[PDB]
Amino acid sequence: TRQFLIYNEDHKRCVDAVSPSAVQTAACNQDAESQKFRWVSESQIMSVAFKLCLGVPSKTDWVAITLYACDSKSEFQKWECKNDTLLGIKGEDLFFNYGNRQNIMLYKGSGLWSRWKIYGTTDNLCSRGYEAMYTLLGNANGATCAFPFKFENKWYADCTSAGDGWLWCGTTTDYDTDKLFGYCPLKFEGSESLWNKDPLTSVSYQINSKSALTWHQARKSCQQQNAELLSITEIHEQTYLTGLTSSLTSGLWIGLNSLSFNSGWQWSDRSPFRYLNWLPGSPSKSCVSLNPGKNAKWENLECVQKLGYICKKGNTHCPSQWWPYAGHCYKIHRDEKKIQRDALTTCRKEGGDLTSIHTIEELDFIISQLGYEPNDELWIGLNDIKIQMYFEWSDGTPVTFTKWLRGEPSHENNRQEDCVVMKGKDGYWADRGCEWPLGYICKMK
Repeated sequence: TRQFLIYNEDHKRCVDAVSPSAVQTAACNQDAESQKFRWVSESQIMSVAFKLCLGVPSKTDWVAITLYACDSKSEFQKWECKNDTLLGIKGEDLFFNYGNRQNIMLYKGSGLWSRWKIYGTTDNLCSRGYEAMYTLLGNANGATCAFPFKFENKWYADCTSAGDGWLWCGTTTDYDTDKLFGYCPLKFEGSESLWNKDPLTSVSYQINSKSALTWHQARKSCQQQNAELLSITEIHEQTYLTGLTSSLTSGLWIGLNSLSFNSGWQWSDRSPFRYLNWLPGSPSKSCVSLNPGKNAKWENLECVQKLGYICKKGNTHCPSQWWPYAGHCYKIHRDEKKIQRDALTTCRKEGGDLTSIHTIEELDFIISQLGYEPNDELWIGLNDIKIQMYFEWSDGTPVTFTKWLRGEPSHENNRQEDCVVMKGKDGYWADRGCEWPLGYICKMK
């Protein structure tokens, strides 16, 4: 809910807008539209009944707070929460005050008459707060809703079904002039028809090809829909997404990025990066685009490019020299360096396997308790021997966690099979060819 009632505990009364020149108080009534308010920017509180913003004529003491036409550049319409429930103008020690019983006033006192809460709760007004709502479909290419907006010479404060029940908004204040609109990312009858569902996995995908947002704007649009940018974690998922996007050509943002400075490629939804499908030549630009014109393969671009995007909604005894953690025994070998398959065999001769890693806590145990050194480079069990570009663990356990080094995974089109190693001060992983003599990390039950 975006609409709240401004409440003062001490008087047990609520702000009520009577006219554009009168903002009084009255007995609280949630069924009275004149008492409902809403944020429309980082700093502006707007009346729902009148579609006018609360403001002041000057930043001076004891002036009347009345309703002004909303202006995102007006210093006199910007409100911020101070201390806790203190509400005051931006940049001054002047406060939203209950006023003399003989209209709401801007006053210098910070007493109980200047502390306001959202009716029905115990949180300040800034708790609801304004979040930009990126639009879906429409002609505005995913631009943000503009509140308030004018449609057929009426003012609208929230998303409307005015003019099937689909909720929409104008992305500029005068929709009657600019004719720019989009649909709101809210639940309504028919909202789920914006999502395409994979019958097999029950995961829903939303393809927003008409839009043109930056990578970060795209990430916000999915997250405000209780989703996240597309992560492609398995061969079936890529196959389905190739089918959905066969009839498209323009690039679409997906969640694969390398924006974290100490680590490499990762999905924004923290899914494991175990399936690769780069376009020939990539990765040569820290954000990844899916190119539906080239069979839905991936290429990395500058994160400020304006593209479409895809959202995704859904999901106690150890031998000698072996050390325990979480019901398993681990050991690092450095004596005789072996290639990956010879190391795989030696772990199995010893009763275990090349190590799998499923949680970050398990990764931390290896780099700090097993004698691991920062200059090391050790085999682990992740590999794509069977299917190129699809990493699996040699012990058959699921890949639920990946921590790639900066600049990793590297060059997969330079070789025919990829084994991965553990190297660096953080124990992050890097893939490489398998015919290299190296140390290795074994793990057993």
